[PDB]
Amino acid sequence: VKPTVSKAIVKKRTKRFTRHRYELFPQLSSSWRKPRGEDSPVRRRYKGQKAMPNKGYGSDRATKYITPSGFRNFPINNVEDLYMLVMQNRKYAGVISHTVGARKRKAIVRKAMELDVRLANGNAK
Amino acid sequence: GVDLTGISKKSRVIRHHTYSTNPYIKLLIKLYKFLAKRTSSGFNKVVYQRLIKSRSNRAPISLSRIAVVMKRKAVFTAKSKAAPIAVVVGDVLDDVRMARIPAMRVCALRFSKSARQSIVAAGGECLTFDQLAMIAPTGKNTYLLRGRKSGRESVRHFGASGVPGSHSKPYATNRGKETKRGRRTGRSYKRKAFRHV
Amino acid sequence: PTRFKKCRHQRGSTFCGYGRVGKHRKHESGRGNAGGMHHHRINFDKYHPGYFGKLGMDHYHRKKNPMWKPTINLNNLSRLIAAEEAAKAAKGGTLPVVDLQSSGYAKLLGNGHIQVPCIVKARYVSKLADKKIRKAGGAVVLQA
Amino acid sequence: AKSKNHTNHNQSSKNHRNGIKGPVPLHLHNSKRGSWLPALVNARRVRKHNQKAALKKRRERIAAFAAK
Amino acid sequence: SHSVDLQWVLVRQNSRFLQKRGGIRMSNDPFNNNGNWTKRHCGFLNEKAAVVKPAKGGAICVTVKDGSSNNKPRQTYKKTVHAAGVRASDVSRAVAAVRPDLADVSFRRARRMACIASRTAKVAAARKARSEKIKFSRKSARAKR
Amino acid sequence: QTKQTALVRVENVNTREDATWYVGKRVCYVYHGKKVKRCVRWSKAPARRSTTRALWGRVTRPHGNAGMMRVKFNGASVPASAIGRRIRVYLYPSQI
Amino acid sequence: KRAAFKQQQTESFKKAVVARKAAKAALKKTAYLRARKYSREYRGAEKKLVTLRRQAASHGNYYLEAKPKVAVVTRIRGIAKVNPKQRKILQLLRLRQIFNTVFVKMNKPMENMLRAVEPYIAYGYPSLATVRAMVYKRGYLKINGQRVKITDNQMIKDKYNNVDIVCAEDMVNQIYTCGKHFRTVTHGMWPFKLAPPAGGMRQKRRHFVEGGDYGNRDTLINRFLARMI
Amino acid sequence: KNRRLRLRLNPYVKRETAAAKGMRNVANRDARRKAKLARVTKAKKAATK
RNA sequence: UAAGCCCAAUUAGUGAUUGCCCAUUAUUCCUUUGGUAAGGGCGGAAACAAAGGAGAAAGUGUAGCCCUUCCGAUGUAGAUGUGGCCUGGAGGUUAGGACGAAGCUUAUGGCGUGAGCCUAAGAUGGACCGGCCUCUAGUGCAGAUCUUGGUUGGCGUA
RNA sequence: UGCAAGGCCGGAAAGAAAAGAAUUAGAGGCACCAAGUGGGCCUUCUUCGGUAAGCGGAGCAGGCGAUGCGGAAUGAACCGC
RNA sequence: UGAAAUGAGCGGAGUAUUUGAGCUGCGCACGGCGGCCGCACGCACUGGUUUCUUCUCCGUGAUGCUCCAUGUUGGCGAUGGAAAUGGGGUGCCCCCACCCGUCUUGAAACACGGACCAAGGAGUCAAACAGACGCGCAAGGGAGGAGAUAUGCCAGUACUUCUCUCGUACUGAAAGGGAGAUGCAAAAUGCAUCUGUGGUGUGCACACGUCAAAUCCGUUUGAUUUGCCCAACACC
Ligand SMILES: [K+]
Ligand SMILES: [Mg+2]
Ligand SMILES: [Mg+2]
Ligand SMILES: [Mg+2]
Ligand SMILES: [Mg+2]
Ligand SMILES: [Mg+2]
Ligand SMILES: [Mg+2]
Ligand SMILES: [Mg+2]
Ligand SMILES: [Mg+2]
Ligand SMILES: [Mg+2]
Ligand SMILES: [Mg+2]
Ligand SMILES: [Mg+2]
Ligand SMILES: [Mg+2]
Ligand SMILES: [Mg+2]
Ligand SMILES: [Mg+2]
Ligand SMILES: [Mg+2]
Ligand SMILES: [Mg+2]
Ligand SMILES: [Mg+2]
Ligand SMILES: [Mg+2]
Ligand SMILES: [Mg+2]
Ligand SMILES: [Mg+2]
Ligand code: NA
Repeated sequence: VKPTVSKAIVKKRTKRFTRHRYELFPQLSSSWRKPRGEDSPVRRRYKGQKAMPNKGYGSDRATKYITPSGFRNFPINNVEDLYMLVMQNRKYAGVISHTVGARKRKAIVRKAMELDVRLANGNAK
Repeated sequence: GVDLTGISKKSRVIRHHTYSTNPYIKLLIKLYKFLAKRTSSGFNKVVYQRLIKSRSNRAPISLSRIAVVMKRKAVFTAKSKAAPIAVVVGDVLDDVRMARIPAMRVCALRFSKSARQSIVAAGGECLTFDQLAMIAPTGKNTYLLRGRKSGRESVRHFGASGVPGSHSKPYATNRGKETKRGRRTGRSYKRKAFRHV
Repeated sequence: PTRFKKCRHQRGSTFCGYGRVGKHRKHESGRGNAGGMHHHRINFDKYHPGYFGKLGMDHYHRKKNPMWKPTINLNNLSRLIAAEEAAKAAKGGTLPVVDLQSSGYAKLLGNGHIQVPCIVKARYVSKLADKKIRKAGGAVVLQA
Repeated sequence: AKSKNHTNHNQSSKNHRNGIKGPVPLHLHNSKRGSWLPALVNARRVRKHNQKAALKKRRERIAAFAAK
Repeated sequence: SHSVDLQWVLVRQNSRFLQKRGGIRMSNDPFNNNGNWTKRHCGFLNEKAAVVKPAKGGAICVTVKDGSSNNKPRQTYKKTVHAAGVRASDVSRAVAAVRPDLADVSFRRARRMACIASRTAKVAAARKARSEKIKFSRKSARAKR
Repeated sequence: QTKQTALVRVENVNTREDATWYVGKRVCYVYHGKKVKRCVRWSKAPARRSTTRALWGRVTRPHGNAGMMRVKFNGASVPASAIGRRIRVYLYPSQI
Repeated sequence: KRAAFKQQQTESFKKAVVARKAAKAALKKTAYLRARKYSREYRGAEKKLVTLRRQAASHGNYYLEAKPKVAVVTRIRGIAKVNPKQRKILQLLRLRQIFNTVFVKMNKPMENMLRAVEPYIAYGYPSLATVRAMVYKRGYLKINGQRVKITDNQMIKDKYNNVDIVCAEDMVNQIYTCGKHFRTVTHGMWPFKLAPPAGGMRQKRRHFVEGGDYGNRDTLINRFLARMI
Repeated sequence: KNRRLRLRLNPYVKRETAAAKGMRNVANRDARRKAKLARVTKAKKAATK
């Protein structure tokens, strides 16, 4: 199946917003934390410091959540789950859950190929 | 940049959706939001605004007040015309002090059981808001009514009771406590009953 | 429940709404009602006038049962009459009997206009209540 | 230690934040309490008479409307 | 007694048919032509409903809720077309008899079912040839009685 | 600095009028990499295969009074290792 | 086919289209006549002034020009460090942003208000060309509290609902001659939002008379605004 | 500057532009210059006497 | 023969009144988000299968019903909101797992402004467990001369 | 039948002309419940004490504090924004 | 890239209308000297003329509620140790760029806590009162304790209420009193009636008209009169 066509995906910013000075402390994860220190140069927005996330970075409503292939990822676990995708199959692709085993995956991939339902993580060919 | 000094002062807090969890209140809000958008009636608009309000701000009404105001309107109304439907977005409560009332059509969100019984036994009928939307879709010949809130205990307790000209009740569990210095001339001073505004 | 409280909203704010300058310290005003005349005087005076001092006579060994004296007004008497009885009631006819003390009332007060003429048995009655109920076709009969 | 006692520096700014509200109109809150007592007593007599005249006027209005 | 309005108010946030996965709200209601979670498409909810389904072979089946026996779940749904090679517009008119507001989606679903049946035929034939090339060390045969 | 706009000094172009003449023309920065990667006409003309590479842009406007020109490169900014190196300004798109 | 209500709607909408086309043609004709009348009035007024000046000059006399009635005021400073009185005046002038521009009547109250905020504004007397350029290129209306670009005469006529203001040239004439609807027309417009003067300023901190920019510069405001518009 | 918009707002703009073009005609311009100068000088000399 | 000081210009006694360079400002375009927001549409329009597609919910809030329009958007202390994120248990409802659950590893990509979610691969593991609605709490760490355990440069040094 | 006060019954009201003859990013009112603050400091004019102070104390107003960005090489507060 | 070409620009028709520039008519304005002059091209007659200068007049609703899909010429791409695009990684370049947390008017500070990592680590529970918001019932609401019997699996759920509580009344230190309206009248407990806002001003909806605007001619959207005025506020 071909996905419905949308306009160009812009992706205002591709760099992640990472925590201040996490590169210096092994225990600090890069997950974003808003700096609240009174002297923080990041919080005070000095020119050369890391940027802070805010609403103006939000994606175009029209291209939001669209994967590079052009589908929107819908998680599915079963063969029966494909039937709610069967009608909107140019909009939603299926993602087989990681814990779904190889045997049930064989069945899911066969049925999805038959239904023309795109799978994000199916068989290559 | 544009100088908007205290522009946030002009923003007004208005309820735009209900906090109620009652599904039937939600159905009525659907009906009257449609009626307020698609008709020219001011009655439908005000009914919608009251429907999304908090319970505290939908004060209950007594049957006697309904009867008295319907009587004041009935005189000076041509006896050819039928009496209006009394409408309250709120609760109708029975009144033991008025045994004899006329036949009245009343629409309310809720009736107390004795209020409904008294209204029916007097010859009138109790309406719901969907029946009213059916027979008065723009609220023609209606009497919109509000219950009273100024006699509320919370209203009686509002404000400092020790300032001149105030007659608010204090927050006190013991009525006999707090009857001394500050409330009697012989105990240092008495808070003044009157002050010119 | 714990998930709806400000503590959940404050995780990561360090000061939890109490400020950097003035902290959250232990008892910065004293405990309870300390200083009602010293450094809490304005609060006590403007919100609880009358709180300090003495007034009136003492009554040692106050028993509330000998003082039991509930009241009901004339325009509320219909609360104590059966629904069918209030209709067969009329001035000059056979009237329902209300015995107050068995309904939990000691005194007939007499505010408003009486709705149903009746004979009322009361321990107490105000003068206006007695006159007003006699004008309406009822009566008061004393009881103990 | 020794520190600053008084200043009015930021106070008119604060007072003007929610503005200086203007006075109540004279036709509101015009209580006559405490004014010259003889005039007050006479005016009360006139007010009682005027209330009676209003009641009679409404009664007559009801009768005349019911006539039609 | 209890309207579709009230039932939709009751089941919208929480229902065994609402599949809220990722941030997407789909429906696995059997009488939903779309998989969309809207009051219009809730065939299990609406007083009158119709859904386009596939049948054995290239047939297309229409299941209809006429609202006359909604208190009887075994009689609630009736199979009415079960015909092969019908025009999609014919399915659309069969659906429009009970729900005209479902005409477009049911037409499209009829076309989609036809496409799916032909595609399944092609894929099955290719898979059969591929299978005919392979030894297949094990083969299960269901017991017959 | 704002790297999305490059400044180019062209020989014999010493007034804003000359730089105006060059507005719109195609501009090329030629360099070499380490390996031989895909080029235009890789299949048609295999003698073009080279470590040599070019980055293309266009003159947008003059800069100053003395013949400097502003240049916008296609998609990406020109690398800073090109500072002080040769730039080709061609005579197309032509207006004469 | 289409049911009763659909056919009702199509009949009504066909009548709507016909009536809208007629209304457009009538409004166009009206705007044409009024623009011709205004153009002739402007030319005749200038010619009469020329003749009056020639006759005064030919006998050793003078012709005192009529006092300008309209000023065009543009703010030339940002929103920092403004004292309360100047802040209040600039808010009442609707000059809340730098290079915001308005038209005001040049009478005594407005004159003293302008004097109080002298270092914040640049102002002068607009020519007809300036008023036209601002209305046509930078003209926006307050329609339902929204800033809406003027794009046709129906928007103007619907906004004002007044026989004397139906087209762009009506607004231009009212503004330019300080007509009896000057306040209605200017109040009905969003404040003009201009670009900085191409070519730059001289000195925003000095008066125009001192070699700066913030004074009353008489009719040279038109050069300034031409570079700004 | 845009043509459709300028004509939409001022339907009369075509005639003002026609007048401006007529004014910028070198023959018309030169003839007007001569005539206006002669006429104004005649008016001045008549008034001064 | 300033690249100094005072004065004055803008390509110069030619023929008119913008030399040039830099902002988180101004104007404008595009996208986001929020309104004291402002308007439309929502009674399926008629027909239409494979060898123009799909959607269209009467709606505070979501992947926001959909479309159009305008305006605002920084912020310490602080307040409030969020079909906002996350963790251990409970009532429900739906699933998954020896064809490999939890845990753990990552130049492992995708999605989200973000809290995070999800997939892939383990040449990891060996038995449980995910989603959604509601309920509940000993529910989120970088620092407290913080507690306990382990490690560590100094150092093959004194 | 004059004065004062409260009403009632009517009439007239450029709804405020003209003379520079206002303007408004001009909905007014009314409440309820709470937080943090209650060490300030700088500048402009006006200043009091002090020889003076980057000193001490006040008035008006803008600021920093709580805020970066552009500029004065550098600077919490200056210029611009 | 024509999946609404709204146009002086597209498609049709006509070779004209009319707007300036000219030089001209009658007054009227306008300037001197006090009606005689002039008049610079002012106003009205949309005057006359046209000597020269313009182009002017019609046309397309959505039976589209929304979104997405349509040109031209090369290069590369023909199913592979692939061509592209995006992401990820490392180095380099030119510009940017003081150490976090904290107290403080002010911290990059020669202010204090700061070797690393794991796990652990701080607004809780209870009671009284208030306000907001949700829910039930309402002049009444509600228990609690405890019994009863389904009940002998089941610390739950179902049922009961004699009472108890706080509200329908609050005043006085207490003894003790205790609140409707209208009408007539003026009795130191006055009579009668009772379907009724105690009165006045300001005040939603609705009902009678009345305007102005816009209208697809159905309507609708602002105001206003009069009546009643709900809630509320202010004087009595
Ligand atoms: K919006
Ligand atoms: Mg991202
Ligand atoms: Mg600081
Ligand atoms: Mg404190
Ligand atoms: Mg102090
Ligand atoms: Mg300068
Ligand atoms: Mg200055
Ligand atoms: Mg916006
Ligand atoms: Mg913010
Ligand atoms: Mg904070
Ligand atoms: Mg636990
Ligand atoms: Mg803990
Ligand atoms: Mg921290
Ligand atoms: Mg406070
Ligand atoms: Mg501080
Ligand atoms: Mg600098
Ligand atoms: Mg310290
Ligand atoms: Mg210090
Ligand atoms: Mg610090
Ligand atoms: Mg130091
Ligand atoms: Mg210390
Ligand atoms: Na840790």
